[PDB]
Amino acid sequence: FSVLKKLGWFFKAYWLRYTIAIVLLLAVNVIEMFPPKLLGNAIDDMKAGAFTAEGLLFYIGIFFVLTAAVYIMSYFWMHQLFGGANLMEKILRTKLMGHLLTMSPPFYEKNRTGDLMARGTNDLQAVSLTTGFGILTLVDSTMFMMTIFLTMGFLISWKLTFAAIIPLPVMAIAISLYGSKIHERFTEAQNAFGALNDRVLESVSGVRVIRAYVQETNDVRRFNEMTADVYQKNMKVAFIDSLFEPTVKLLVGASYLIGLGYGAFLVFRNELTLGELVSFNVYLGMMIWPMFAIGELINVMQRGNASLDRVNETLSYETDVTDPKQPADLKEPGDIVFSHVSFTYPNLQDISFTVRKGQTVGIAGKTGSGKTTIIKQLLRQYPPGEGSITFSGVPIQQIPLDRLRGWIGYVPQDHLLFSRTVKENILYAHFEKDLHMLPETMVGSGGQKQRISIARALMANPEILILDQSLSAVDAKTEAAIIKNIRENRKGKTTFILTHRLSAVEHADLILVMDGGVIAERGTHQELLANNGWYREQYER
Amino acid sequence: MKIGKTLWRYALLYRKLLITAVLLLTVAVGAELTGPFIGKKMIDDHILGIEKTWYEAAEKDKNAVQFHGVSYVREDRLQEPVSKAKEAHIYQVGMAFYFVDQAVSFDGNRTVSDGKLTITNGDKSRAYAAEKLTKQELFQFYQPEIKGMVLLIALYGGLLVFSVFFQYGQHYLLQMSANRIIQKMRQDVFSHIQKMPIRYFDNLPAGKVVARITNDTEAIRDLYVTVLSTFVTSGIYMFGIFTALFLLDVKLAFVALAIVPIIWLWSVIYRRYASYYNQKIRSINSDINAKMNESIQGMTIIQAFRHQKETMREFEELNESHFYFQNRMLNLNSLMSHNLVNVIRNLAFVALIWHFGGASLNAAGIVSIGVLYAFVDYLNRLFQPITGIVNQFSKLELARVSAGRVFELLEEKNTEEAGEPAKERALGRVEFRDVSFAYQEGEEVLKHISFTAQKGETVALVGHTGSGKSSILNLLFRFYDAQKGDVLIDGKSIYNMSRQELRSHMGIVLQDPYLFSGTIGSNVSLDDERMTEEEIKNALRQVGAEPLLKKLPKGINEPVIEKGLSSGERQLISFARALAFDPAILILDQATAHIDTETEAVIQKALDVVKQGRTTFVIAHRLSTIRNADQILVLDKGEIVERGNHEELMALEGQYYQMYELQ
Ligand SMILES: CCCCCCCC/C=C/CCCCCCCC(=O)O[C@@H](COC(=O)CCCCCCCCCCCCCCC)COP(=O)([O-])OCC[N+](C)(C)C
Ligand SMILES: CCCCCCCC/C=C\CCCCCCCC(=O)O[C@@H](COC(=O)CCCCCCCCCCCCCCC)COP(=O)([O-])OCC[N+](C)(C)C
Ligand SMILES: Nc1ncnc2c1ncn2[C@@H]1O[C@H](COP(=O)(O)OP(=O)(O)OP(=O)(O)O)[C@@H](O)[C@H]1O
Ligand SMILES: Nc1ncnc2c1ncn2[C@@H]1O[C@H](COP(=O)(O)OP(=O)(O)OP(=O)(O)O)[C@@H](O)[C@H]1O
Repeated sequence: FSVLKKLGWFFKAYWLRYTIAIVLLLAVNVIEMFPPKLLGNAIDDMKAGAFTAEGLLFYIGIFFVLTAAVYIMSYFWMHQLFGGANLMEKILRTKLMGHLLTMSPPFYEKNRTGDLMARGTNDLQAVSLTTGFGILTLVDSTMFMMTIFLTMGFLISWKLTFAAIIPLPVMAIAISLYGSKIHERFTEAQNAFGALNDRVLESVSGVRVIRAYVQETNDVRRFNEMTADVYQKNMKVAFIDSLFEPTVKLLVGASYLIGLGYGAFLVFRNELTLGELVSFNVYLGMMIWPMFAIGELINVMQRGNASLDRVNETLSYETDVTDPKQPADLKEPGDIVFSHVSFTYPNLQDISFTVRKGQTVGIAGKTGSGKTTIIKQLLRQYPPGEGSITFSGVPIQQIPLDRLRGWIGYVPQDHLLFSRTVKENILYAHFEKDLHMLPETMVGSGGQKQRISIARALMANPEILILDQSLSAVDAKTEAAIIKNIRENRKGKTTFILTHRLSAVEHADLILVMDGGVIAERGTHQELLANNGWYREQYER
Repeated sequence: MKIGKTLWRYALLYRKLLITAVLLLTVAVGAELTGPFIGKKMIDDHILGIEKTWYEAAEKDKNAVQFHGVSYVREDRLQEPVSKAKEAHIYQVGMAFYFVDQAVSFDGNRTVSDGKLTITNGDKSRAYAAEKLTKQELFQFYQPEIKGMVLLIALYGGLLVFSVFFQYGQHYLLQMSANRIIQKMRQDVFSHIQKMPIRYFDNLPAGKVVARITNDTEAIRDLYVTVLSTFVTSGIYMFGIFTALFLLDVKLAFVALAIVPIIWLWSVIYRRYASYYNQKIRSINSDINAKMNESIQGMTIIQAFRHQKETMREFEELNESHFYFQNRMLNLNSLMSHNLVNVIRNLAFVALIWHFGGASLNAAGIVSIGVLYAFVDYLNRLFQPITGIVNQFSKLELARVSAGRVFELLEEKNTEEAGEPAKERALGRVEFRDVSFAYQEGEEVLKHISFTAQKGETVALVGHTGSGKSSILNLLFRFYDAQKGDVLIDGKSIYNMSRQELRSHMGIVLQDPYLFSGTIGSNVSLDDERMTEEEIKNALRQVGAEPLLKKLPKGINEPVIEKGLSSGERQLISFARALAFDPAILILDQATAHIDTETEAVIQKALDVVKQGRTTFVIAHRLSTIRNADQILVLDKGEIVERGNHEELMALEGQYYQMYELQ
């Protein structure tokens, strides 16, 4: 529970490899205390009279088998405990972007894409590192410390141990204090380097102006100043950084010297042997890692608590409507009737219009007036407003999402292509000629890509085809030919043409001119001629 | 060209710091390594000195130990040598220590039955009496050494503190060295970037160049830190430790020296496999990021199509391979790293035990546990940095390629050599003569563009896209060379002067007002450092309303803390800069495809202020706000289709009529 379960669900279903790993790790922890004591015993047996070839052969055999045992147990348990990290990384990626897809864009695409892309790498790495490395540090800093402490407090002495151990708490606290400031002074270097990067980018984008007014030497003078500041920050950080190795060297040599001097003193009182001295020194040698492991543990367990709160907020707290409501549904979308719709973005005010099966309709208007809000709501990507959008008679919400999106064939004004080849963008229109032109090559000409979007939307063979300013890039003749061809092919199918040009969105079936926050009128092309002075055929030869 | 050669040539600079660091590190390593040698002496000569023969002597007082009877003195501590005198020993059996008051002819297996110590070793040299050393007696035989125990200890202590300083300094010094080299590097790079043809930045994005300036030089910084703080330090620590081992013992030193080939083969194969296993995760994570980014801004389209659930397919096709190679890297780590370190460490314990037992107690003697302890400490020190060594050796290649990139940038010879400004106002008499400019090869873009703009300003260049309107600006500032024809200013060939001189006559107000981050006053001045009060005057003359809102634009006012405000105010600042710099010739590469409402009105109010009293080139496409131009020129096909006044083209119809007919 709390910080335990927050990651524990991962190996709650994987307890086998996250418990065998712990067991093998503790077995290695205990077994690793043998080689030093065996070496000390070999020394003491050499010193005494009793020593034969059998003891030597026995000692080399036991050392070999202990080596092989530790080598296999590590190669297996650490393999499991880091394959677990790999699997947790793979799980967190999958779950994060699965939430991404199974969502809508009303308030999420509002949220900065920078945060969303930074999560999926930074925080995934942070949490996976928690699970693996933080657990390893916990094991080697809560037990390995206590195990070695007691191995030297029961098998060597309870006097030499405390003496040779007193400096290590000081070492750990000094390491923590140094880390408390190196990070504080690392922000300075990183952000000054960022400022130099910003200035270099600003000087490299505006090269034409810089060289136009012959200021490049000033620029070089400005670039050198910032480089000097970056160097100065790096020095203010290296000053502290160079205090790490000296302090560990000092407080490990002090440990070794206390051990050796006090051990010789005790031996002079016949409380140890020499083999015990060698074994205790080997123990001191093997006790270095936990002192850094404790710091790594605390760092990771302090970082993860927030680096996982982030993922939790961008994975679970998100509660929006991306799914439909009641089984209620209309198998056929032929007719579309609006009723007092007041859709708003996360716009419309008392809008009402009608469409019918096999009706090529067009909509136009001015700028700043709801024109995308009409079809955008029909795509179910933003919260619904007042009124009703019924395909036959019932509210919009009951319409299923899968069937709805399958019916719509949409071409967006802000066109976007994903697949790297046009063939896959169409497997996802007058382009038979574009094939015999400059470009199935690759994606990522605006008009050509709009044509690709048109072909892709048409390939659905849909029943409600929405075109949103999809003909503003091509010529008037080209768009006229496109609309004529689609109307002839899709004679018995509905269309919702939308474009700034008031030529292909009036005479098809009807024009719903939108002005301000309400409708100007619901007439047709012929009625549009006799109406308020507006963008009529005067502005188009 | 070799990367290493230039890296060494760059390191030779700031060589004083490098030599100081190397020598400080060498002395610190020696001082530290001398510690385990002190421990060996302090064990063998003091703790294990009791084994040496003892002689009956109350003469050398203050160091002659007292048994229950007469007092004794060590062999080598015999200040008044008496030669044989009375031979005595203190032997060790199990835990007990036994005093033998008689000469012994052999050493070997020691057995005690009833106070009669027996040493035979298969020879039965003799049977000797013995007396248990009790507890106080054993301590009395240990007191003479206590002083030495303390003394050497202090020595150890001393050196430690000493080494600490000699360990700090060097590292710090190394840091400076590397950093300073990078600084040098960066400077040179940037200098060479200011000698680069505009083609360089035309055929390359800004991100690439900035990365080649800063991020690559940071990679080179890390390369220098890797080479110095890891390879040099590790090599020095290996040389010192091996020397100490060779001083201690030879054959065991030959065994220890037999590990360098082991590290060589370990590193070779680890790199050979880690190259695979790390390239094939860096590339795959790049693919992962590309897929995730290409499928997030299309949340409105991916949702409304048949791919909200098909992305998973090809992704996981990539992701399973990513995780598979992650696990392969984990396997390679498992068969190496700390694991092989511990395997070798246990093999070293085995080597120590085998050698000592088989060569010392097979002959029943010549055992030095001080040498054992020193070897143990030395090999513990040795086996620390192997993992870092192999890791850095594997990592070196990316730094190698980044350094190669920066060297290629620093090395190419196609650069522009100039820097000389002018000393007069040209009066804007720019002339052209059958310029035939070709961009890549053979595909000419300008066809004998010949004309002569007089001091009368506003020679507007309004024409067709893909014609050469921007080529005119590029050749005017010599951003490119025409490769034919000629261009002149007051009869002076453009291709026989200096670029800085040429651009010192002409300014520009580009369609995209560059608002360099900082203060507005410096922005308009472009940090000139040669105008003090004219900037505010030439700004207020046209944008006098803007300061009325908040503070003073020259007075470090900061509406430009986001790389700016209103686009009109953005183009107005550009105009103010162009006026303050006050060139003779003036080019307006104005491209307003989407005019921002009526804000352009004041913009026109600004243009008339600046265009006057100059030789202005207005590369516009409105053909309505420039109806007072002294010479309209229309450009299509790369050749001057038509030229004339604002009215002389209306009479002749032509391309100008065609465009102005789309009024
Ligand atoms: C000494 C004190 C006195 C009390 C002693 C009481 C016993 C103390 C024992 C303590 C040991 C630790 C127990 C851990 C919790 C058990 C459940 C568990 O581990 O789940 C595991 C499987 O489920 C099992 O392992 C059940 C095993 C026992 C019941 C099955 C019959 C075997 C009887 C054996 C004979 C002995 C018992 C005979 C009983 C008549 C894994 O499931 P999960 O992955 O976690 O899925 C749920 C969570 N999730 C959905 C998020 C994934
Ligand atoms: C208190 C303790 C004080 C200690 C002394 C403090 C001294 C003052 C501190 C800073 C050093 C200042 C050096 C100034 C150099 C001036 C230029 C010159 O002519 O000299 C030449 C030096 O080498 C020779 O003079 C030998 C003759 C040239 C043969 C080619 C070099 C052979 C390298 C073998 C020489 C031994 C190699 C040693 C390797 C570790 C320059 O040769 P280089 O090729 O251009 O660069 C070599 C750089 N290196 C020497 C670092 C490799
Ligand atoms: N993504 C959006 N989020 C919030 N409000 C929006 C969004 N897109 C448009 N609006 C607002 O919708 C109101 C109605 O006009 P809208 O901008 O939707 O259509 P339009 O610009 O006339 O049409 P088109 O997008 O086809 O050019 C405008 O005031 C605009 O502020
Ligand atoms: N970086 C370049 N490398 C090669 N050719 C180029 C480059 N930039 C432009 N050109 C070529 O220069 C010729 C004219 O381009 P220019 O930019 O001068 O046109 P423009 O008349 O200003 O057009 P626009 O209406 O887009 O402003 C065309 O052949 C174009 O392909």
